[PDB]
Amino acid sequence: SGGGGGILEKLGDICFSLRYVPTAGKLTVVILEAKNLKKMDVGGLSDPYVKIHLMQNGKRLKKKKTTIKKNTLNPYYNESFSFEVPFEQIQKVQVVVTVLDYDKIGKNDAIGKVFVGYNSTGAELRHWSDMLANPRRPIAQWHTLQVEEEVDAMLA
Ligand SMILES: [Sr+2]
Repeated sequence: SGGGGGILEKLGDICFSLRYVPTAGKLTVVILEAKNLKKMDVGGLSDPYVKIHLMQNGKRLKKKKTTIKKNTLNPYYNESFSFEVPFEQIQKVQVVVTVLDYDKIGKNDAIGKVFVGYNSTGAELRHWSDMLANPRRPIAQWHTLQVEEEVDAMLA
């Protein structure tokens, strides 16, 4: 019950898998695809890529990113990333997933973002809980993207 703050924001959706292996402390995130992304380019679509940050207590611990897809609002990635999070630490971290529009000049604008893990809610909490309940199993789920202003206020 709960969450859902991004639902009416019309930014798009992202699908990713989560897998956690407690003995090894291995957390794997596979960025699968995004859909219905907000159009960001004047007279165009978007050039989306995805950033994945591991966070704790407002601190960005590790940063990864996908390749850039050109001229699409429905990119497919299928790109895997892993983090080392020991089992005594896994309930205390966040994984933050941001979709951005690439441009060769200027700060790239976020389309929207979500996070799973500590302090997550709604479908975000559900995905994380499903990961934890099923050691070694990859669990794929869709998430609604939310405006950066709101998500960052929750992360800070
Ligand atoms: Sr662009």
